[PDB]
Amino acid sequence: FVEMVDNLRGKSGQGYYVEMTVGSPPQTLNILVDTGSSNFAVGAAPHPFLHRYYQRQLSSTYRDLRKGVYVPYTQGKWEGELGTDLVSIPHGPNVTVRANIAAITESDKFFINGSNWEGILGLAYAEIARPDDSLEPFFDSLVKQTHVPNLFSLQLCGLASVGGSMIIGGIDHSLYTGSLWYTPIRREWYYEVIIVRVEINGQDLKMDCKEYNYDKSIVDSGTTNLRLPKKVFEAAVKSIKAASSTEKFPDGFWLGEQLVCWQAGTTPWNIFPVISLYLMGEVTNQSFRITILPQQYLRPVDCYKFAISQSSTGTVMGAVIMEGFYVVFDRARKRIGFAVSACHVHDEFRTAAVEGPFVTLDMEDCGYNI
Ligand SMILES: Cc1cccnc1-c1ccc2nc(N)c(C[C@@H](C)C(=O)NCCC(C)(C)C)cc2c1
Repeated sequence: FVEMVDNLRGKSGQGYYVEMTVGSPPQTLNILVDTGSSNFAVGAAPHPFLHRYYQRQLSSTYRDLRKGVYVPYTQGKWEGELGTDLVSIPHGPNVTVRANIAAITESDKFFINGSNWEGILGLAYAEIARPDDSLEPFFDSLVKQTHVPNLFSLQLCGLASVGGSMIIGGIDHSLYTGSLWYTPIRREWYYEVIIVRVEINGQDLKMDCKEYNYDKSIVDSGTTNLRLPKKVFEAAVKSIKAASSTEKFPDGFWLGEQLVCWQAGTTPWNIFPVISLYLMGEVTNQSFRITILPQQYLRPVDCYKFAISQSSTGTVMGAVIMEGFYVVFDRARKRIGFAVSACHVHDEFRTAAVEGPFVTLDMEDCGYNI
């Protein structure tokens, strides 16, 4: 899938985007790739932050659905007008599909001042689409209307410019080393998975595994951090604090309130521990583990920011996790594959890893239910 390698760009902390076209004639836009939402939404008005925007008056293939959509968030909103139009991905498969598009006509704290993207591509499932699950997401339209296989994969390589690959309809085996290991998609809404054990430098946190997935755990290209449920975060920080105690840092650093700096090329990587998440495997009583380095969770802003944070919406495996691995969203088989990424950032002593099989009992008890 050589045509698709290196089709993602971004700025550190501003997300990864892919080039798309909308309308006839085609209008080029940069679009955030977001596996934690399910709407395709593009700027359609001259917001001063935007390089460009969708001009529906210029598209002969635009169809109005005569319906509004309002999407609030914890901080901010976007609102817009629903339609369909022809959509393509220049460095993607050689197809064009009629997709739902939310034309964003009012927003708050959505667009980023200085960013180079103008819309968002929600790759998750219809259940979490707005206004409701009747609004077919882009990828569902792509699969229904073409012969593109029902899978995509992401290699996110971690303002400094970032890059990566979104392989639509397949897997590029050059982007990873070792084998892929698969964890089930527990339910098709977010890309929900189940974490069954957590270790800091090989030391088990020893929490009830239900805590790790309270109230869900998800794989999310739209989130920068590794977000953890509050109880798990405090246990995790307590352990990471202890593991790196040969140097002391202000309390505020662990809470993301401040940076920590060293002289150029003398960051003490080795004093910081690795973080392992064991995921539910394909077989009964079988798990595997993925392991990340401080190079993943200490993010440059040589000064760095702590990129693990507490959450009330569950564990969110964002870029901190994803930049370690090639991640396969195998929708056809309701599973997510992880392999060591050929592009991940590491040092001479440690590398990110994916290892198995391990024996883990009572994994079904780790999932949260109402
Ligand atoms: C909708 C919105 C308005 C203003 C600012 N941000 C957003 C927004 C857009 C896409 C997002 N995509 C994400 N993956 C996330 C994190 C994720 C765990 C999450 O909360 N997903 C639900 C996203 C939503 C369905 C658009 C509300 C947050 C998002 C927030």
